[PDB]
Amino acid sequence: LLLQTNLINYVTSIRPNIFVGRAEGSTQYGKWYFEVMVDEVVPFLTAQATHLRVGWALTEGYSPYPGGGEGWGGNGVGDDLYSYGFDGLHLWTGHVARPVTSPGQHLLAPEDVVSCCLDLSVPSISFRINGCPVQGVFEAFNLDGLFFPVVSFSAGVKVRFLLGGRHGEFKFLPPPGYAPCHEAVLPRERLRLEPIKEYRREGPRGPHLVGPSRCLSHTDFVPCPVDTVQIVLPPHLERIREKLAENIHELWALTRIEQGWTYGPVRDDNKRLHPCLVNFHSLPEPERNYNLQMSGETLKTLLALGCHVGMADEKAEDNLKKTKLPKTYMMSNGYKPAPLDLSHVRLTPAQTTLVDRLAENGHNVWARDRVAQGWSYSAVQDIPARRNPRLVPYRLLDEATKRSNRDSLCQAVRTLLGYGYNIEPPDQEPSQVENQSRWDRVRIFRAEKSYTVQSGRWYFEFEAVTTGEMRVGWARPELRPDVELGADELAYVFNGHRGQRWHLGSEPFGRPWQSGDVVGCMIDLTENTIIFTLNGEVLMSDSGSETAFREIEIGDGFLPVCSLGPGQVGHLNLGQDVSSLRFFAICGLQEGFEPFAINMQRPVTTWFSKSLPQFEPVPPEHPHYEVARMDGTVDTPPCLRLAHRTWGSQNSLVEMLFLRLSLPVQFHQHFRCTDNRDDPEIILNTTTYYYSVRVFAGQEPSCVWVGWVTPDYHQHDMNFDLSKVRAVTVTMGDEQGNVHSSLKCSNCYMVWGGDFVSPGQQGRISHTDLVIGCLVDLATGLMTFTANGKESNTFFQVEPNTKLFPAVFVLPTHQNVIQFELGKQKNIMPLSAAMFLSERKNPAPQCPPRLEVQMLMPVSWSRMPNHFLQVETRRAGERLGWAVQCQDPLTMMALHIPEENRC
Amino acid sequence: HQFGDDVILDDVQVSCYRTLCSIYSLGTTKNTYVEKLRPALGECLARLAAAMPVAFLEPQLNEYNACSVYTTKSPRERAILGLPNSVEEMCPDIPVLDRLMADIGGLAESGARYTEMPHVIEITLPMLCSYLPRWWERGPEAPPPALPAGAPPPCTAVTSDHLNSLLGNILRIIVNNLGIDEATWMKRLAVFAQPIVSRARPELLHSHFIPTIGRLRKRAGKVVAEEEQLRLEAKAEAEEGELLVRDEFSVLCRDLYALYPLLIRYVDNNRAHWLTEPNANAEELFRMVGEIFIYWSKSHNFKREEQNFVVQNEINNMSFLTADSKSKMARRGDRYSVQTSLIVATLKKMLPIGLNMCAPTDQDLIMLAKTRYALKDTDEEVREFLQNNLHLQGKVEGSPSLRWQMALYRGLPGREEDADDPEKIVRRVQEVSAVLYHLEQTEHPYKSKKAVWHKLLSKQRRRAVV
Repeated sequence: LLLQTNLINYVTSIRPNIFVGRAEGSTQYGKWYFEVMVDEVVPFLTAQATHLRVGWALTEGYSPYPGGGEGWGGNGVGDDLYSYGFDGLHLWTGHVARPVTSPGQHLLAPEDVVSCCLDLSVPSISFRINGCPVQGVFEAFNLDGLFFPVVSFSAGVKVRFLLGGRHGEFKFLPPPGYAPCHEAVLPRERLRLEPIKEYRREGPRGPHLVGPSRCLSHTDFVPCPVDTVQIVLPPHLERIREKLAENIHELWALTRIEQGWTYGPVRDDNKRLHPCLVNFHSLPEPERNYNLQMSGETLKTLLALGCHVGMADEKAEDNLKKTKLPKTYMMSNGYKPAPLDLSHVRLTPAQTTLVDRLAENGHNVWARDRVAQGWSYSAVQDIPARRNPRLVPYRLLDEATKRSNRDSLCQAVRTLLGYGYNIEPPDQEPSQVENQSRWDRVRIFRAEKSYTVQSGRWYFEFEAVTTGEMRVGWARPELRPDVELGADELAYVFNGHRGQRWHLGSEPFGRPWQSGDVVGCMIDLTENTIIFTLNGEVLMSDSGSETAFREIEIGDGFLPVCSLGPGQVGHLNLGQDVSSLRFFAICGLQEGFEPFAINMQRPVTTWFSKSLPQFEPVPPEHPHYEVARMDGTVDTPPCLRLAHRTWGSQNSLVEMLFLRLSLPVQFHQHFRCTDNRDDPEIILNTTTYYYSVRVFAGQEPSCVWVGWVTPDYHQHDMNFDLSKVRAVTVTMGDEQGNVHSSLKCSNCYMVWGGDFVSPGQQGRISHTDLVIGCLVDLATGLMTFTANGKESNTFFQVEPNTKLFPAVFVLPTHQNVIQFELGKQKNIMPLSAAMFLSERKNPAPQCPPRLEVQMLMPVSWSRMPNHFLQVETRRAGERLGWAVQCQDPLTMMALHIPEENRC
Repeated sequence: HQFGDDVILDDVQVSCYRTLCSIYSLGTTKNTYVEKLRPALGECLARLAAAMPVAFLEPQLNEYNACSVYTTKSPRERAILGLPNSVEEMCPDIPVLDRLMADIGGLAESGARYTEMPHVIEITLPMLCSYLPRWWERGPEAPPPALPAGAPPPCTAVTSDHLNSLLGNILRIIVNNLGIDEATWMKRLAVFAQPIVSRARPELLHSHFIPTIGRLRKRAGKVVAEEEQLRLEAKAEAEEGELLVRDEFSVLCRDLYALYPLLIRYVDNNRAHWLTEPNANAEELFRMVGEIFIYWSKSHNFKREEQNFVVQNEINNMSFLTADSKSKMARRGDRYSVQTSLIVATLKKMLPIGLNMCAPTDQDLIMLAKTRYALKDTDEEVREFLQNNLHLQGKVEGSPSLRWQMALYRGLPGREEDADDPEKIVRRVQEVSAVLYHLEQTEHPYKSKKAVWHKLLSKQRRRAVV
């Protein structure tokens, strides 16, 4: 009942920039291997034991934020359903430690090597300690994203990532078919050690606030060339196919010359030789067998993309000027293939965009084909293993290869134009990336409400390290993290990406910043004005206005605020040290403005928008959703009914709604070893509890999911499906096979109403109401479901001491959606008995005030720690690998909510 | 939109050359008809110079320019369409930049009036004001990216020295033609000269700006003295001489609205340095503008003639103040306003200098001097009052704000504690207090409804007034 307090260490996670995954058509290898060597570990630098865990994590959901989190904090590898870790004695997943047997069991110590293997086909994650097997495996986990190696640690640790080759040297041989993780570094990037989802770093002058990162997806590696299968080619295109093919052969031969290959009987890169280059006819057929389809694909794509192709001059199509290589240049053969003259051909800029586009497609087709052949990506080239350093879709490709590919293609296009086949490019079309979720795109930082000012003349500065989307200004204390800054009446801000002022909408103002530009935000509460300066110059509207905003109402007050978009870095100086202010003297001093923190001993405390979704009570004044507490009758039980306030109206909000009840039911610590009147003895000695959900007529059951959620459900998915539920299987066996145990862990346990709707797609709308019942035995860990009094096949088994909240996920199609019915069946107790100790023996259903409907809210304010763990990352050497060190302790006082198991 | 290098290439260059060279030829012709036409001709010429991609004043280096017909076209072309075969001969009458700049400097040092060099003021100088910047961008002193800077030689040779010399010569011309009754060309010369003031060097302040504003301030003082005398003696004669002083105010305000718009830009580009490293010349200029603004606030005739000048001459003033954003292109009250007035705007812009003069402690003395000026005491009166109340200087020990403010005062290099003296403090407080008090009056005059024009009573009795 009462809130609990204890002191906990801060824990940080460090990963290499290796990202591996599995997708259909992906160019990416499944099996991977890495090692971690421990150099120095302090077991108890503080009262709380030192934290060290090694394993894998998933990009989309592994967001361990400093300080508070699930349970008692210290979130790291295995404290979520997105991470899988090993501490020496346990395997960690879902914030649960499961003992695992190894020879010489002991918590990770110095001179210990942990070998982590990931096989994405099964999928499975396996460990070895000092060359000895770990008798436990993670398997059957979700593959919705990319996997990266990760170590979570508190202070008192020195460790070394060993990734193979140069970037570490393995102490134990990788198992067969498992690639070193150093082979996964992408062409455009270099190997490094980085934090995960950081909203803060250090810099020269001070801390830099960091926006959300833009991250890759397992689908990005899948090449997606445009379809060209269902088309028809004109006879002139079919005939030009072969000539264009042989021509690109000879151009390949020419380029290969200029690199320096001469005539060879064998093709190899070391051999310094090129066979095909004798004559543009003498080229071996197999090269033609590969590249005739390539040549045809060029034209087929020209058709698919909408380019208009005709004949301009049959005379040039027949006769062509031929550029002959200089006779000064020599060839073993004595004949050098002479290509068409490029000089008599000029290409418009639109042709260049077409070249970029067709290069995209050609590379993707080649990639995708090699993939079907079985090829994969690898920073290191091995042809026998079918590993290539280029087998990645064009976008991720390196600028050098990319450039070679444009040049080859543009010469080919100029060759076609010399043939005289006229090509007219179509108009360009716009597209939207949709890389991130709207909530995850923008982070807002503000000062704490304690610092709210209702009077005076205040100054503060914001340096823009990037030139992208960032907004700086003044916000009201009740600013919502969810809304974009300035869209509402709660913020007056300047956006220098476009030169805009935002308050209840956007208006042009001032000019965009450049990199390093400093925006000075000034507020006068005596004249009720807001002023912005850029490097000492007062920004003006499209008028003589020196004020961005006027006639401001003081109200509650104002606070400094900033918003950073993805890939953005800012530096907010509130003037604690006046000497650090670069333009205050130029503007603000003589005007009288004072720094926001002129005489503050400690730095201003900040809060940031945390995109971790959490369950919050449904607001009574919510415009769209209404919750009604219905008193129980003799015929009906107590109920909590949901209604759509704004249904059937423009401005209505129709989107997925994730709801739970405020209180959990907790399973027993120890599970037991194996008319319509309740029997007293049975109902008083039973451990079975019941609730139900009534889906009203007009609400599509296919849009409804019913069941339970653990207190670690943070998945806010508009495109929700039971396939998206996090799941994992922990399997423990003897040294050889002999599986002793196999446990399935999931945060969500539910049933789909589409599984209970009888097949009635005809007249799909049903006048009837669907009553799904949920039953739990708190002594066996068994969960079952009923459709309309008919037992469903779905069943779940959960471990003891588990907490579960009644939960409903629904997409409204009606103004009356669902009804939590807190009742009972015959000889089954209601949820009140389980939730409340005083009612443990009272079958009478009842819904006290504490029980209430909570709705998932994607974003929430979170306090930024005053100090942050200092982590040293380096490359010790080629053999030693990459070194991570944390030596200085940090502690936080944690407030723990028991029913929610968070801090 | 920087389209010239793509538009005016082959025959458009020929047409623009012909237009340019004819318009320049006009200089020789002296006639009544030309006089009225030279403004528009010079404006068109200026816009042509800004757009025209070749450097016709620097032909010897045209070989390096690619947006030139002579480079683009073969010599076998340029013969079919009769061309001189040399860029210099395209129209030789127009002199080179060196010769033209030298002639301008010679006229300025000679003291030539508008009548001797009218072609220049109305046609030539606007063309240079559009030529020099565009070619300073492409010449040395330009921001060089590595490869663009190292590869083709710059066609032009324009540097900031050219622009500074031109600005100084223009200022010299204005001062030479300062008192004349008819100087309609000044408004246009200012708008054309504004762009080149950004490159202006610091020395220009002492060399040109201080004497100009000093002479103009002295003239204003004399005219207000005559006004005071004419009020001292109040007869039907007082109607006479008032016309004279209003004429003096009109010509004076014309000179001011010519000179100030350039100064505003110079201040906006040197205020940061003048505030970081204090500048005595900047402080003196602040004193000058403060005296002029004080005369403006005190004199009824001065203000009304300023308004009349502005409204008849269609001076924007909002263009002068907001030109930076505009240049970068990224009702009677609307036509004229007190806040839009250059007299107030320049003073507001340079006020930070005067407040930097004042140390934070002197704020109490400033407030007292403001009260005394509201009592309408004289400058010497406020000086002796602050001399006798000097002990009352503010103390840091009482408030923490003064501590860091005074720390910054130390941080200023020029400032030394031992330099501060009672006479300096009293003078400084006098100046700043007078300026701030008169500025308060200007900001919130309450002059509104002094002559109500709602005319609600007349809308009521509309039939009765008729």
